[PDB]
Amino acid sequence: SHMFSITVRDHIMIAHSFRGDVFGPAQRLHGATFLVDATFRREQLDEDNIVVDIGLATQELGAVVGALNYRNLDNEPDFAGVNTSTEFLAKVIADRLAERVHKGALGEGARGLAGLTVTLHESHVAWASYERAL
Amino acid sequence: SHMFSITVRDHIMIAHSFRGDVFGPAQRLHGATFLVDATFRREQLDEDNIVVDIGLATQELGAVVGALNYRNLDNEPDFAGVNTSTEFLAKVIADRLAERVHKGALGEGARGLAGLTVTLHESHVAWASYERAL
Amino acid sequence: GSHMFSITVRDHIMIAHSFRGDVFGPAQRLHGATFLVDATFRREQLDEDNIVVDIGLATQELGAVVGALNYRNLDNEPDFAGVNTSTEFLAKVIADRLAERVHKGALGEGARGLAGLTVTLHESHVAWASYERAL
Amino acid sequence: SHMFSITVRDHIMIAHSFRGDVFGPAQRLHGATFLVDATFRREQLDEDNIVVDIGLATQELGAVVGALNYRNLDNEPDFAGVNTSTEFLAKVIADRLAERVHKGALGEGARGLAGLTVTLHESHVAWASYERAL
Amino acid sequence: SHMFSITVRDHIMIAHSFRGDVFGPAQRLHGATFLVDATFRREQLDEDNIVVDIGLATQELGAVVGALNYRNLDNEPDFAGVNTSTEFLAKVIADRLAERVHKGALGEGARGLAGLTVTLHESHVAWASYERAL
Amino acid sequence: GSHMFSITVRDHIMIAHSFRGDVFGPAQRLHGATFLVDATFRREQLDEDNIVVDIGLATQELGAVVGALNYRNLDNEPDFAGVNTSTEFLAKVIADRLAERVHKGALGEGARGLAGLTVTLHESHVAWASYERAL
Ligand SMILES: [Cl-]
Ligand SMILES: [Cl-]
Ligand SMILES: [Cl-]
Ligand code: NA
Ligand code: NA
Repeated sequence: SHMFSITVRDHIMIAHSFRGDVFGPAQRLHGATFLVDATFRREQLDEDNIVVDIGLATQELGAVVGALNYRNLDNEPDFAGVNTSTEFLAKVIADRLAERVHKGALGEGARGLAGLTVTLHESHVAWASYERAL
Repeated sequence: SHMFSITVRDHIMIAHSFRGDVFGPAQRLHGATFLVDATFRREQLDEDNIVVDIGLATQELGAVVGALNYRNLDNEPDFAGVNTSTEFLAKVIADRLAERVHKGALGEGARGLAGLTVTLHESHVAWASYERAL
Repeated sequence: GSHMFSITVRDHIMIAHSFRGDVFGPAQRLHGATFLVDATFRREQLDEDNIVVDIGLATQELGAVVGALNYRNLDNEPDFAGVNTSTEFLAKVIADRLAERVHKGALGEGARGLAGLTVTLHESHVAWASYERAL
Repeated sequence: SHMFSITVRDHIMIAHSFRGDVFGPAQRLHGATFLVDATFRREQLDEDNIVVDIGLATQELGAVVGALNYRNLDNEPDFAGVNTSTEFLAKVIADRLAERVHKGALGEGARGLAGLTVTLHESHVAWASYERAL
Repeated sequence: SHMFSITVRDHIMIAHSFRGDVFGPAQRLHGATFLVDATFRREQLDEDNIVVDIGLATQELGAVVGALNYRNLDNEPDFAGVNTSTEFLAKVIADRLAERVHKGALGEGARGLAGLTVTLHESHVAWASYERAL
Repeated sequence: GSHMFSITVRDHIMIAHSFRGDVFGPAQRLHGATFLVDATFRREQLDEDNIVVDIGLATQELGAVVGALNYRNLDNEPDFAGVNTSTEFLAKVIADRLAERVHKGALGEGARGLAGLTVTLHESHVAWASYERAL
């Protein structure tokens, strides 16, 4: 079998705290920079010979993460009572991107994408990902 | 199940332009430095306890991308009329590497490889890949 | 499948070794390497704390695994007697040892629900290797 | 004596060729991706406790490199007869940034900057820089 | 003349907000992961043929940034009413390391250092530094 | 104090060594490292080709310098007997050898106009050292 992909990178800077003794000092209100990498995959190149319009990909990724950027996530109703771990946020961003694909925001071609992955890098030594089908 | 891999990195520096409104300013003649990462995978290590002869892997990758380096791909006969997107080129390189694996250029042990992936990095914020079986 | 979560943590080791076989050229001489060691843990559903694995335990257990290898000439390590300690070989060694720790509960009871592990070793800016397995 | 700085990163993708036997295969029309890092330095923080309006910094870097991006520099009258080496282009961008600072485009406070450095990365294995006082 | 240096990297994860129009959305409480690189310089290697005891360098850097880690800096008494910009924090960390050097915490040999630079990376596209003599 | 141009090229080596002195802890044992080797050449004015230095000659000569060090146990080298081959020490070794080659004309006659060089060795993702000198 075979598969093509493209990945584009953005980033966000947020505040949050975690619930649970397991988190140790991360129970305190702190924050992070996450590099946000969105990978789009598909089995065959589209009629422009690409996986997805990078302009739309970067735009739409920007639209998704723009709603999270420069925020204290502990105050965000969408996340009330939920630990906003790096892996959780990877899924949040993946799902919001997936909805934009389904809505045609990445072009009619992007309806033929097979899946996507969102990877968040919280430091030089830790990163998390969420992969899903489309 | 399980899988071993190794990856080696080379790079090329090219010019190209794209055909299609989708591309915006990339319709203009421009260029790219592509970091080219070739990943070779197999289920069991060979008789030397490796995935592939790394010297032959770098040699053969060097030979493949050497045909593209320092060129304007718009004027390359192999790509006449075709958009040489990052993802398209990743397949071109992967298939050329596979051809060399099947001709024995990466050693007889390389015929045991399960597959390969080629990843091209266009910048610090965009990259593409193609995966295939061997 | 439908989806997969993962987290990766990075450590590093600095070792000496040499290889057997003419295929290796100058690497037949005793030399060394810095390996960046990335351990990736993957699972289908987040645990009750909303994470893939307790990061504190993941880094501790990865630290303990690679600490046994660090600052050593692997050519004189009994565990690797007669074997080429290639980057890809070492990735499996580290992966398998991490797995053993997962299976003894050392990364938390939740870690028993992990789907798999990948270990990637980076020997330089231009060569890296990996091993992927199920748990 | 002490010094503060901040650095912001952008990138361009261009085509060019070089004149002279010294350049070997780079005498052919090809191209490159340059990561462009602009460093602004000052001896004392301004009244907002910063080196420079980072927003204006990232915007102004964007403006400057925007005039170069997605172009064959061989066709740019500004560079007629001149080798557009990585080090030369670092100077071009530094000089254009300097003029923007003088004109007030990075804010009145940016005239208190001591100097700047522009670094262009043409690959994972080569980069060039130009440093100048303001 | 000539100069030796060594650099060690640590990181912290913090929350903060800024005061001032210039900051735009960064006036909201957010956060950052800062990669913290401490550079120690000297003219001649010490008796062990090094710039500084790297164990003590990392230990002392660890102690300095450990007092900042996992905190909302807006609520830290040390920074009350002050914008905790990347560049300002670089100086805070440099000065705290200098104090430790002068009390002998990096070894008696470290009293021979010429200077320090601390660089904080807020993302893949923005970083700041502060340089001082010892 | 007006301005300065520079170019940097990257190579790497993979070596074994040990350190002498209790200060070094486990690094007193024979181990190894991958050093990414960055050579920076600086000058005030571009040459007649509009460059800092012939990049082909810079990479060739850096490659020649590091090649003499590569895939070796540096503990065995007579020139380094009695000397801890720390990252910072090796940066100067490489810088001094590059300087010799500049001064012999091996990087082109233009390179005689260089103001200086810096060599930076990266031993891991979290430690690096440099040596800066005039030419
Ligand atoms: Cl939760
Ligand atoms: Cl096409
Ligand atoms: Cl302030
Ligand atoms: Na709390
Ligand atoms: Na579909």
